[PDB]
Amino acid sequence: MLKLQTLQALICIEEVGSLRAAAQLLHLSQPALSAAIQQLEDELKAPLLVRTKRGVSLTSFGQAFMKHARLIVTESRRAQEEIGQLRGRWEGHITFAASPAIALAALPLALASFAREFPDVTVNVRDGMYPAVSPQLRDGTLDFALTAAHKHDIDTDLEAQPLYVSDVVIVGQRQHPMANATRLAELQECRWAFSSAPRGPGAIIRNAFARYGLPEPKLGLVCESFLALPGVVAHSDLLTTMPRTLYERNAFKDQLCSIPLQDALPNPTIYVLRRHDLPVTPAAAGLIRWIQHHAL
Amino acid sequence: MLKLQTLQALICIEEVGSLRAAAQLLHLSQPALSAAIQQLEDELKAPLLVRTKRGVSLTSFGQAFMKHARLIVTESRRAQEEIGQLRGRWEGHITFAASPAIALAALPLALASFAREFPDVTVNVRDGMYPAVSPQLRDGTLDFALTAAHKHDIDTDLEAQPLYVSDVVIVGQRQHPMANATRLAELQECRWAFSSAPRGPGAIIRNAFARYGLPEPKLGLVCESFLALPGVVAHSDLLTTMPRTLYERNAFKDQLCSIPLQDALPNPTIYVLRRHDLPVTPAAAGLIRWIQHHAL
Amino acid sequence: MLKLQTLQALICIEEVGSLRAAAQLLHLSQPALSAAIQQLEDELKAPLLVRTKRGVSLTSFGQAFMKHARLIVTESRRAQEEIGQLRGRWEGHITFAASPAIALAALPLALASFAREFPDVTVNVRDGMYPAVSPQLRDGTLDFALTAAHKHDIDTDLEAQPLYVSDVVIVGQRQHPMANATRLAELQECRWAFSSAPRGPGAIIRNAFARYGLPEPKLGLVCESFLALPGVVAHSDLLTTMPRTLYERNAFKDQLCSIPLQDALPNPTIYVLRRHDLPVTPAAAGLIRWIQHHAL
Amino acid sequence: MLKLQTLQALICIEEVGSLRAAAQLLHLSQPALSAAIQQLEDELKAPLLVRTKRGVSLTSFGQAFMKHARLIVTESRRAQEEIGQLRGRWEGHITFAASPAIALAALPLALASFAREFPDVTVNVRDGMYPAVSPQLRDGTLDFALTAAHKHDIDTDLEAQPLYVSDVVIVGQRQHPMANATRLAELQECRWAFSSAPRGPGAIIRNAFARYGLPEPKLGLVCESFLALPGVVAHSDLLTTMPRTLYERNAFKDQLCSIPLQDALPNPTIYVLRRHDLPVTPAAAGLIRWIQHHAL
Repeated sequence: MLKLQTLQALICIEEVGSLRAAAQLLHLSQPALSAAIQQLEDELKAPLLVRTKRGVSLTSFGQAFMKHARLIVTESRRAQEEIGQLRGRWEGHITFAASPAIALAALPLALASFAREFPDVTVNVRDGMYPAVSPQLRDGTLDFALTAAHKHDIDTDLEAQPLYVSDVVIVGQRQHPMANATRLAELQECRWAFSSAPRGPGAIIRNAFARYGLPEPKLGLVCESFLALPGVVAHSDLLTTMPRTLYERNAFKDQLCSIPLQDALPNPTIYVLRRHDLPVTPAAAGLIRWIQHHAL
Repeated sequence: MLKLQTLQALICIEEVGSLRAAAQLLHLSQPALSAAIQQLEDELKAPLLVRTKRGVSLTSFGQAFMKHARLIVTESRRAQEEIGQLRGRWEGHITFAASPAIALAALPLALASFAREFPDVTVNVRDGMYPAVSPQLRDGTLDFALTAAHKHDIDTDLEAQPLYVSDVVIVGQRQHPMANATRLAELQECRWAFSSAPRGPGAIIRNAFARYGLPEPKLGLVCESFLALPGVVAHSDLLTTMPRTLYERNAFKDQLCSIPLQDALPNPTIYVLRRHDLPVTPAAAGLIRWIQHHAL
Repeated sequence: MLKLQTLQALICIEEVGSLRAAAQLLHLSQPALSAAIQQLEDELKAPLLVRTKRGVSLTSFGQAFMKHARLIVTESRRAQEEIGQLRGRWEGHITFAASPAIALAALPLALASFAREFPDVTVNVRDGMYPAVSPQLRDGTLDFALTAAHKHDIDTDLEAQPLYVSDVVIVGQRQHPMANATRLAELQECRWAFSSAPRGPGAIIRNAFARYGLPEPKLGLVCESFLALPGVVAHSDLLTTMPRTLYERNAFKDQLCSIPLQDALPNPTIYVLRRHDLPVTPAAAGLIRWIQHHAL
Repeated sequence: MLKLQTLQALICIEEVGSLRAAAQLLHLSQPALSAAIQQLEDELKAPLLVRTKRGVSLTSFGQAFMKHARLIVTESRRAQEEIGQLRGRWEGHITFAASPAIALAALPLALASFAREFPDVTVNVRDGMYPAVSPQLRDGTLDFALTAAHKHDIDTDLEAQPLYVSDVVIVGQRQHPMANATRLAELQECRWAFSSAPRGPGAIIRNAFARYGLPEPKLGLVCESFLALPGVVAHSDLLTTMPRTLYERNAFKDQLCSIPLQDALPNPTIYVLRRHDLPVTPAAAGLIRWIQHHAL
């Protein structure tokens, strides 16, 4: 039978890549760690680790086991944190990912509100997009993701609650040749910075060109970073699509202009995504409430 | 106690309404299970159970906790199932390479013994020599190789475990003019069938000629096939070198004579070679044990 | 010479029946080609050509030799075709990662200059930090990364070339109570947004607190997103550390003030990182040159 | 334009894995070799080599180029050798592969006869089977292969001249339970050592079971080595198929018995296989003649 402390030890080993390095972190004897790991291996009757030049690495069995180890350990921690919260001890951890429209508008206000109500909960926020986030939702390392997705696509073990309907605009430098264009067809020969989307880089402009009877848009470059995107566009003749929120809130506003198109563009829905069968901690539910409040 | 036993018991308690009945059903000590649940309640700082006239029920805390307990119990079973599935597939194939001395004496007896012990393993055996086998050992297409090598020349990527100290014999046709020779110098003008060796065709006789202060041996032909070698020699005036096992076990024994020089030839060490980083199946371990048993 | 010119000429001679006509057709010097064929015949110790009233024909030796000449000429063309095909595909994509200080100041000007010089290269740029980028650098999915690192900590597998010596600034909202602080000790009780760094979230401020003899800094939240960071800080009382470039170039400049301590903070070195064993395309080399040009 | 000496240098570099090690062999300055290689790379505008810990390795471009380099170099050598032979200077190299029936019966007599007629030609013989031999026929490193094949299957750029029609027998240990069987159906439950065949291991017994209306034969093990096969069978209850020539000529004859089946088994045709467009050297043609003579 598995022992929880050993699972945690294995996760630590994986994080740092050495038995000696892990033992230091866990305040344990360099052989004592091995005893525990060997116990888990002896019983599973499968090797979890292999000695490498750089320390240890997970075997195939170890890699497969890790997703289960992580969910077990993180669920055990969430169980404890939830119980504390139900007694009004508002301490625990919430780890979540957010998309650009949320991160730039709703999130600063929501985190401030959440922190006033639950001052002792530790929140970890990162960038993230569906489907990249899915494995971290499944192994319990990410508690939820606030991301665009297509309703029908989403894997069956995930739950998706609608959060915000975003607005897509097409943006170029202020003095762009096509700055005064009003129809998507007028942009056919332009070069594009393909920005990130659930269906892959450039999916929104590709699908818009498609529906309007146009050929494939000309790829200028792929820019997966929304942080870099506005500056890249500002200093070139590349066009891009971005959430209107990003168009309004970036460092290069004075150098950028949205194209005043009279062809309609899509409005991607942003969802709160989670692994459905995991019980939401009271603290996480509270943060989600504040995010919803500010996303309207 | 083990937390998973306690959690499984708690699930059973919810179902049957009695700690004592759940202990009996699960074959756990009643006082042990009682103490284990108490210890858990102390750690959680809340009771999971409340006594009724009926037996016991979950508290509000216990109902919250049980959602996590069920996830954890299910996850442990899923982990064990997945590992069982992966281990089951692992615990069915071996592919390896073997040199002639191993292939002719050790392997046949070893394979028969092995197959009695591991009736469900498919073995794939081929000829192989180092360093030819190296890229195949490294890419993982060959699990191990049983071959001569020079300790100091073996790739750092590879583990090497000694298996057999072999003999090299010089062989010619039964009536060879030099059949009675005592010294290597007496053969210095003979023509040679250069046979396969770790350092290249004819390396053994070339290196022996060199150490004994002789010129390069005269090349008659290169015969990399040990299958072909005894017959080629039986029907020519060429001398060759071969493992003593091949000399003892070939189809042309009546037509060949070794030349027992008083000048010593090397005794190549046959090793078990494989990638050190790569985990070894029980069956592969068992086969190597059987090969070792029959290589003495 | 050139033997391939001579062989191509010999092929032509067989076709047109004249050394002189073949030289004219191929734009070779007639006396040069004559001398080259003579030299070849001397090396081969046989004539390739015999004179006729018509012009020349191949000898028996020339007919044998020509079978090889045709194979060699065809093989050289096949080699050139294959290399052309492989080179053509290469002379076309770059994928790399960049840290915020690079992404915001150097990259936009560098990409514009690069694209003028290398109009047919597709560039794929993403956010990335060391050591996160390491497994992607090593498996070859990322060509290079432009990121902060500590010289002594970089994987032996990687080459590291200094690019920019960056500044770290402590930042809070415009009206922060500690905006006028002079010493790090004055901030020891503030709450921090732990930002991303090579040694982990908040490593810079944790290590600064440690060196200045202070306790651990108080964790307010972890914000791994540099896109989100300036706004999160603008709408809270948290302090953070960020590259000076990000402080100068973000959407919340009017709402933020750096705190210019008299206690020095580190100046992280931004490196070009990549696998040392792995060949670099001309375009990748050119892009790195442009990035270097704009990173001073 | 390519230079022949440099191709040879590159092949040598590939053989030994170091610039320094190659330079020694070619009697050249350690930088002089680099000059020549760099010349080839500079012009191809593609890197052929990469510095590794163990020396140099071929790039993707280098690996692709090698097959062409080898054909060019070996064809240039065959061109020269042929011209010498056409002048009655019978000097050169022949490298070829042979199957077990040929190697054990025809080959010892043919090589002896060939050596009497052409004493100064260097012959290199190895094991080999179609289709494994095909790439070595195509790149000119193997001059011909004497191997079973199915007429209709053979790749169009290869030539196949019939050499011998072999006989397949089914063999077991002398006291095998089924030693006295006369019908293939009686063997249905036996376990088989799958021996090598053009269509893959065990193809002959699988195809015989199929045609006789039987289920798949039971795989006992795969033994790709005809050298090992007879001993493996002799010391187990495995049945196998082998050429009758091998049944008659192996080290374990007294311990083996052919099963006296009255169901007909196939008779595989052994061919001389070559790359058709390569001109056969006079010396190779002479060896092929002697092999044909003894294979009747």
